[PDB]
Amino acid sequence: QTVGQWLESIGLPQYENHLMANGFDNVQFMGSNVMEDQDLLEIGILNSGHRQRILQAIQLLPK
Repeated sequence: QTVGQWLESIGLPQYENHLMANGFDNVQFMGSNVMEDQDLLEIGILNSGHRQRILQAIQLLPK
């Protein structure tokens, strides 16, 4: 689906708008295209735990 449940799945809401704000969409494509810490920062993901979770979140998305 669209970016949301993915964030909710990792239990990290409020990152959807963030992704959108960063023009980030298609978590899959992202998880299959963009994998980096800075990117988490790009979207404004501060909390490293969240960043790590998001990093793991994209990793969770099939390659």
